[PDB]
Amino acid sequence: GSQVQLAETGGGLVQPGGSLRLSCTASTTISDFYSMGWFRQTPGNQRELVAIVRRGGDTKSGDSVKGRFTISRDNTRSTVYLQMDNLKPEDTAVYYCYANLQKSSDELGPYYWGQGTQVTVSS
Amino acid sequence: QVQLVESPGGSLRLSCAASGSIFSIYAMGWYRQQRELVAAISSYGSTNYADSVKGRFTISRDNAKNTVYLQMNSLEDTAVYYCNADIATMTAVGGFDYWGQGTQ
Amino acid sequence: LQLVESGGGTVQPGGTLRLSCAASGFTLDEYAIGWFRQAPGKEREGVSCISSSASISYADSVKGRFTISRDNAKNTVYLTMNSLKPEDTGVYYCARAFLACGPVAGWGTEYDYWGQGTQVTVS
Amino acid sequence: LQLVESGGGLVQPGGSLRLSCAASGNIFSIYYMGWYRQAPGKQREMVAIINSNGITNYGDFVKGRFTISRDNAENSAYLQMNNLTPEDTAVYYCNAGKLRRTTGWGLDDYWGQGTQVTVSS
Amino acid sequence: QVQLVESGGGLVQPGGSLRLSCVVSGSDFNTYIMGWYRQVPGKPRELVADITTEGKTNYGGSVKGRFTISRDNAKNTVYLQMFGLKPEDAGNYVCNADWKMGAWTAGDYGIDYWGKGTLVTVS
Amino acid sequence: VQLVESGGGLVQPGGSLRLSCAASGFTLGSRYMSWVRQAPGEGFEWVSSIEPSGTAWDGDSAKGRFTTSRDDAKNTLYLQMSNLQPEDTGVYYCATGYRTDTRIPGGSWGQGTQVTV
Amino acid sequence: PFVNKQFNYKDPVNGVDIAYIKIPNVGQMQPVKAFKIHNKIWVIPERDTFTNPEEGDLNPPPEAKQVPVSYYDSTYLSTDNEKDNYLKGVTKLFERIYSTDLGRMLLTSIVRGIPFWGGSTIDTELKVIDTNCINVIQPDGSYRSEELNLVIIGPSADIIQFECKSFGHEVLNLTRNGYGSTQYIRFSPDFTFGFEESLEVDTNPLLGAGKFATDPAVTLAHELIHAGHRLYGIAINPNRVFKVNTNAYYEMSGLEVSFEELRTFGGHDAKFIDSLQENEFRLYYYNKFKDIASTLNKAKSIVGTTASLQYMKNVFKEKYLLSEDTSGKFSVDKLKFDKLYKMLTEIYTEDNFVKFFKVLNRKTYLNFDKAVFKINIVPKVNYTIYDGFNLRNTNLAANFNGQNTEINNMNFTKLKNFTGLFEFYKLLCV
Ligand SMILES: [Zn+2]
Repeated sequence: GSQVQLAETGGGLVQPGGSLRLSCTASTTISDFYSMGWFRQTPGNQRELVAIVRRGGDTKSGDSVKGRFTISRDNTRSTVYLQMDNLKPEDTAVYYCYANLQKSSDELGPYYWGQGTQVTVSS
Repeated sequence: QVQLVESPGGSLRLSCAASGSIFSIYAMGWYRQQRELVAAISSYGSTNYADSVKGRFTISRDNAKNTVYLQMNSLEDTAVYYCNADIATMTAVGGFDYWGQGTQ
Repeated sequence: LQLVESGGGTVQPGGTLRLSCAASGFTLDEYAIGWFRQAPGKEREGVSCISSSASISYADSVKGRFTISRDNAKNTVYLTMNSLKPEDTGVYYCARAFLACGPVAGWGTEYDYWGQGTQVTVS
Repeated sequence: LQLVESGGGLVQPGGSLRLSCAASGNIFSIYYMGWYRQAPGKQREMVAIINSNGITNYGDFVKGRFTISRDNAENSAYLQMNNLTPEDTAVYYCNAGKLRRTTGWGLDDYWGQGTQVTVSS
Repeated sequence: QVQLVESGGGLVQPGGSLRLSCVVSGSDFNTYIMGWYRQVPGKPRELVADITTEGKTNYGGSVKGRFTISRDNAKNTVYLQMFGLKPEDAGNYVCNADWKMGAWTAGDYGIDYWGKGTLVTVS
Repeated sequence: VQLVESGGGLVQPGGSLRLSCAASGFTLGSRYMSWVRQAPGEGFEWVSSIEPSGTAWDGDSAKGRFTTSRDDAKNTLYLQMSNLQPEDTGVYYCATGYRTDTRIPGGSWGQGTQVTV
Repeated sequence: PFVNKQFNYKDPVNGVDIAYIKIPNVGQMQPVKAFKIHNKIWVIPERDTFTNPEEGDLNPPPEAKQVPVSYYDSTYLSTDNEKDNYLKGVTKLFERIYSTDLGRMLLTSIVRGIPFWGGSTIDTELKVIDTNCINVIQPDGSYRSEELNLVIIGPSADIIQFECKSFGHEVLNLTRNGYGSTQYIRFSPDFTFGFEESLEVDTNPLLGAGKFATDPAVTLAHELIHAGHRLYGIAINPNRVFKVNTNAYYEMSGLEVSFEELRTFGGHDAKFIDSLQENEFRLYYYNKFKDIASTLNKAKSIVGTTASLQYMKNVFKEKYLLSEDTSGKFSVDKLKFDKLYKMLTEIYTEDNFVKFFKVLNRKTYLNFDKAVFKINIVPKVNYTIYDGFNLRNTNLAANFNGQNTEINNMNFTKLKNFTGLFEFYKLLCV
């Protein structure tokens, strides 16, 4: 296998209304990566897409973080940064880094996931 | 139904035609008799000859007419030359070999 | 889903027996059938096997004497045993394996179903 | 495909701006054209999309202020933005969709460089 | 091969009653899942009532508990008793002889037998 | 394979309670486990499940209120219930498998624990 | 008989043919209830929101950005009755395909097309690949890794976007190196397309309403042909493409069709791939089969199974129809390769299934779908295994009256007219 590994940093406790930033650095260059971003899996529920960016720079985001979750990608440093504002207790979840290395839309290309980073929001 | 029809130091050209309700043919070949293989042509042009007739025998095939040709030149080779064809019928897709009577 | 062996019995040396292996639970076009035997007190050994594409294998102990055949219409694998010797005494089992045949010795769990067997004595 | 954008910049609140975007094919190649906008911190909302059949879709924030047009001859779209409010300050990306038939009917999303629009004074 | 002839159709007034009967030839009547379908041109056959090999009766939506299906295995006959007939019940009533072919029924294939039908009319 | 649930009883409406199940004869972290409940005179209702990976899955029977955990050291499964309602009254079982709805040959159950509210 | 058991969706699990499964490639999905209708063939009667993490919801795009041929209904396949009817409809289509010798041969090739055991870094060791397996949860709570060939899954957001996909390897191209990989087909038996009888009509985007409905058995056989190509690793690269020049409306739209789709339909469409490109692919995949036989001959150890190495070598000898000499060495006979290659690429075509089913169908892939209909093939009064919609000894038996959406109008409920979304082609009549 290719053995791509993703390294997550920056997930702790924050209070309602506060902000928090997550970063994910890959072991290799993230240029030919079809997409790379963040998913979250709230306790007991299915994993949902937070926000990812593709090779061109367009960002795809879920509906439950509008006006709050901003994402940026840096190919030179091989890192994706996720910024989250106006945090609500519903946002308490495990945030997984995500990288899709599709060679094409023909095959469900190799998916790489981070080990998971806990983000808890409580007063 | 379906059946087949066939037609020293010299030249001879053999041919074999298939007929009937044919739904594709996979591989046709000539056999000679104990019977051994002498030449086998595929539907894509792949050939396989026995060492006895390598070089002086040429097998060819036309798919639009379902006919195989065997050009024999510079003739131990005196025996019965059979025609084999793996013909698929619509009720038996991809199977069953077929033979003729065999000419001298 | 059953595999039954039939046709065993007692026969003089030099006699011939044809054993049948009826598959009453599935179609054989996807399964190879291997014939095995277990001598009195000895370990079970492999006799023969026929593949889903009618690829036949025998053991060094029965070549030229035994013949294994295939009847897909009646879903039965036969074993015609000729030139019988007293050393061929034992219980003959037939087992199924997906698509391909296993080795006549040192096989694994590819034979995922075995019949109860039939008894063959040569005296 | 190549998209060229035009006509961004700074506007007084209540003023008007007309964005432009030209595509490298024709209306039969490009099925839809339009505009998205990326707020400072609010995902990437859809502003206006027009179809080759004339079907239009505007974001809920538009409220009849913006009208999207398409010139079929030169295969270019225009977005006339009237009564621009400070909360319309964002970067507006031209969007285009190429009709595909390679492995069935489909559309390829192709984006532009993006032009800054700032409603401030 | 096997034929089904239906009888007992005619004219009836709103609220009247009728008795339809169908005799089936052959030696496999006990195998059959007998039933009655209303055959309408341009529309698929709709199930009025059927009965299984052991006698369990199932009825359609329009019957509203007004019909009764019975089978006499000793006569190879099935019966459809109709009470309180409305003009919506008019049409050709065809008898059906289905049977189980393993995972699927014979009509699902469908090689089941269908009669020509007896006509029921209201005024 | 033995499972013994414990920790039921009475809880006035809106409270909490922590149910536990002590396993033996198998590693609990190596199988899919489930929490199942049953009201008097009704069928079973799947409450929750947990993967060998530790990922839990809550059904609509009680989502957002309940959390399913596991202690690998003590080989014990847990069901942390909160905001209880009379609809949650019943015998709560811990059964092997995922989304266990009924008694299936091969599956293992405990004898259950009564939870009344 | 292809499906021996009659599955009901609410039947309890057993860990054998009915169970909750996780797919190793995703792993983030919650387990879904799956049914094993045959050897190496599973069915998951749910909307596909789990295989692709970037396609995890059924939300449709805005109306203007929707493909002209598309249909969206987030409530479809959400109830237990829809899933149970989905399951019975898919199995019924499998039997209808199996009822023809062409379909029986295709399904046989699919079953024995086990993806290759070539995932080990050691060149002399055979190892399974995570792409070609699923985790089958047992009533014990334990999970069993089971290798498989094909999975039928419900559609994603676009209900009528049927396709045959597979998970990609990190290093290898499993679909184009002879290895093969487990195929996942998004498909629905509850919908079908509306086409037109005439060729000049069906290939014109401006006229046509969907007078005849596609037999869903043909639509399923189409994606099965894609799965057959990909299970033996002989699929043509999707970038190898024929730019259409026969249809004027295709031309002006810049439309192009992949060689894989043209090969899958067969008929006259397969002739757009010239003989030089066909020889390129055949010789290419012949060397791929040669590499597999070479790897098998160098195999000395096997890992991850209690099965013997000789069995695994013989398994892939059976799949690729290799030849074995007295020494036990494997070789690829090129004539037997041409037989298998022609069966997968020329025999198993959509056009041939139309001939075997004796139904009306699109006469080319280079056409314009006219509409989409809601259908229900489960009742025997609507659809049979041997006859489809053209029920024998009825008025539907002649002239394809069963597929006629006006004659047999009660079997087809039009949901969306695609012709109205192709009306932009009116602007080239200036
Ligand atoms: Zn296709």
